[PDB]
Amino acid sequence: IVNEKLQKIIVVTDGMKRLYEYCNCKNSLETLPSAANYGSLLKRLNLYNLDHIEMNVNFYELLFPLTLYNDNDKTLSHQLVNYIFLASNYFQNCAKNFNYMRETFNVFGPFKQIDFMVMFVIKFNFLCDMRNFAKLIDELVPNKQPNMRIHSVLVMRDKIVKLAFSNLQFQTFSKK
Amino acid sequence: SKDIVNEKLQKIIVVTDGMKRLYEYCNCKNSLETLPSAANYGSLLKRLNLYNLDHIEMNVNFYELLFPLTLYNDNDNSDKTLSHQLVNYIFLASNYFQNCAKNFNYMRETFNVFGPFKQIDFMVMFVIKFNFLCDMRNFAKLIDELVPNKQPNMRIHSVLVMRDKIVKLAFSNLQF
Amino acid sequence: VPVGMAPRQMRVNRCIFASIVSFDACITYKSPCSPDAYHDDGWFICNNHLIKRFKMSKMVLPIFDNQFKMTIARHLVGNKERGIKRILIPSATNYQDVFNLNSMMQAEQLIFHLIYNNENAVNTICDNLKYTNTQRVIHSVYATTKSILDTTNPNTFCSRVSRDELRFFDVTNARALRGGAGDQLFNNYSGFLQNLIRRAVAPEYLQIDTEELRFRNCATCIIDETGLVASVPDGPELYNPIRSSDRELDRTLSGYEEYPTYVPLFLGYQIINSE
Amino acid sequence: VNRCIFASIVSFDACITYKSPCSPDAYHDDGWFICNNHLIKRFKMSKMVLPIFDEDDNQFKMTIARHLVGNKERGIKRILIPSATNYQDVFNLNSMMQAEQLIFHLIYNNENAVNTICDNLKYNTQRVIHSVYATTKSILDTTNPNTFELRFFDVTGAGDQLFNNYSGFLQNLIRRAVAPEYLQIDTEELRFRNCATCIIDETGLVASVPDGPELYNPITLSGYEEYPTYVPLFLGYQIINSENNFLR
Ligand SMILES: [Zn+2]
Ligand SMILES: [Zn+2]
Repeated sequence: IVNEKLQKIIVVTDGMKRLYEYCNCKNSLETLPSAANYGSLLKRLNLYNLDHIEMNVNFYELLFPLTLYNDNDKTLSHQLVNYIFLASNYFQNCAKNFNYMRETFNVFGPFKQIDFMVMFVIKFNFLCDMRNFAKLIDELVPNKQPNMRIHSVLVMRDKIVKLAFSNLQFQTFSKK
Repeated sequence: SKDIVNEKLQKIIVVTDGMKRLYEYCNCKNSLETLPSAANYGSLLKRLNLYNLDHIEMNVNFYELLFPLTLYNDNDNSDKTLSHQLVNYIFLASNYFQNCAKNFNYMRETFNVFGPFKQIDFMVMFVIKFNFLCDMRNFAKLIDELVPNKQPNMRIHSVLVMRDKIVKLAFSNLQF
Repeated sequence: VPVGMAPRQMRVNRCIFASIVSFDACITYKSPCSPDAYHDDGWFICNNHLIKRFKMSKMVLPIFDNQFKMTIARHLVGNKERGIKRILIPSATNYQDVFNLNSMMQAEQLIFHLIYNNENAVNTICDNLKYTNTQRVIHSVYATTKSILDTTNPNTFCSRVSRDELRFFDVTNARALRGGAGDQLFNNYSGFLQNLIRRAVAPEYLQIDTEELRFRNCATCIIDETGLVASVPDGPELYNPIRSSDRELDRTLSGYEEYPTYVPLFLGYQIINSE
Repeated sequence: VNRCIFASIVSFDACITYKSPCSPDAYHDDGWFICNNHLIKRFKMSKMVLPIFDEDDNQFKMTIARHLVGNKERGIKRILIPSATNYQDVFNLNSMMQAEQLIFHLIYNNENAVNTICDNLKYNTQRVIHSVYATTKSILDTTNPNTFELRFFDVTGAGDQLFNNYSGFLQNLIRRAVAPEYLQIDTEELRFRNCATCIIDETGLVASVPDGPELYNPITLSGYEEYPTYVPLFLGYQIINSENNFLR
């Protein structure tokens, strides 16, 4: 299985949006998630305990399926790399200011699971942007037999994102 | 917060108890002594093949997976060898993950011999994680339910950070 | 009286426009070339030609204990400059417009055509220069320009240019939409053009394995269809005090390692790793 | 004759140390009230200036400081100028002399600690501390605007409010180091930076940037000049009033 991941990502994102009755993909983001946009999302999330929330995104594998698209034609060859760097910077800022993000979201109706809420909104906004990009590139055909040489950039940015999440996790844990 | 982390610990115990019989594996005799072998999972691999296994993460959140254990009544001031045992456990877990990542291909041929199916790329990781979680359950059995609401330990957190950085880098290096 | 020993080896001028010579054997000409052209550096254009044509001046950015000094150029576009004036380096689709080829030496016109391909104009010029000595000048100019172009030619081998680096100077502005295409046009850009862009424009960030060094938190120039544009991405242009080429407070303020007033070129991430 | 804050530290005691660690630029009667050594060792900054242009023949050496903070510093290590709420925390009050502790207490409005230290030191020490008071308060009053140019640090007003919260000497230091990304020259607005190099917040001045990672700032092209790699301080929007080329 080297291609089913993309369609399963689409399906699981749709199912999660259904489960939490929220599909606000309209508010595409490039600076920082905010309660100004995701306050109702916080309220919806409070309905169900957010135990299944991870302190990382698995950047590389997460974005790997997007490479499958055929770009023989280039459009994807550069738009995808743009997206990779954008995601890298977005996660950098999110992890760097997670405390600021969580104080803000908590100020919006403090939640016992505030950290879960902030992480989930980060994940959800990223998934919305990713699905918008996937629609932008829905014309291209995903398939295996890859040879990119930009997945090396993907690996590098994934390492950077993992280190950022690592510092974030260390802060959260060490602060009791 | 760390109360949610205690909830995470109890949840992982109960959820291991749950899936070890929902899928009736409990390969609970194995440990992190060295690289696992398909010879101890043949039938378990057959049962795994009954399900699509792409719903798995290439990287391991070694941080969040092991942090809950750090919460224990170290204030008893009776068994500091318990904390040292935890340090040994975390370090050996990091080594186990690092070796699994380094020789992931080797395990790929192993499980090619054992159940040559496309899902082997996920079966290897599932075996790794499931054996690890059985070891976690055994470690939980060894330790006592002395989990406090909150507990700071700089040394343990630092060890976690430095070992998991290697772990995450190794997992990220799994290109394809 | 006369003295001579044997043929001698001397320096080499590395700027393309050094090959500019009047097509006249009876009327001598000497191109104005900065002595920097005689440095075995990536720069295949001398500071004089660079400033004269692309409105750019050479500069060095000494990044460091592990000091690896790297090349960089800087703006010479005035603050009030607009439109075509802002195109720091024209593209093949507009270089004819930006450069008044009609008012310059025909050798220079041929050189610029070679830089921007335009093989049709190149052939027209060669035919005109052949059907009229002038063939010798054809040979000299075209051979030198083509030699330099093939040397740059990043999309080949045997050229000593590609370092397997993956600099993305089309990196998103972080507020534009799904776009960029600067590197698409770069792919289309001539080899000398691409190498000039690489040398002149330093990356915003330097990525080394798992290390990212930040040098400019906002790009100073952009790449678009017209080519390299000396425009601030976010609107209001930076002030550029053009000084040359083309009081008591200060006396009180003795030397304090005064910061330069220039605007170097920052754009993109430069990706290099051990793999 | 020179000028240097913390150079007024006279050997009031016979306790720890004193050698007058003052950079020679203290003799330079610039707009600063602190010299290079003290600036570097108490705010992680280096004095610098900047000319502008000869279009109107101004070329004024605009005052500015250099970041001495790398991209790995966090929190306190990244704070350049602390607020009155955090200066005590960032500064090792137990390391510096009680004279410099008094200077910090005065400049940050901690007269309670000032009097506490005075009373403790009383047991020639009192008169020497009074001399320190005289020098420090003279400097503070000189910097204080309250006596006989819309340099917004927020517009490019919470930031301006924080700057105002700073003392006269501290406000002077902030305005001398920081350089607005925008400067109006009496009805002609000029942009000099497309981005900021520092941020003013509740904790005080921080060598940070609006977004992304921290600017990298560490401690054979021989035939070409060099461009400095360090990061100067940049923040705000200043407007010059109805005044001529006031080279005075
Ligand atoms: Zn020349
Ligand atoms: Zn001094």
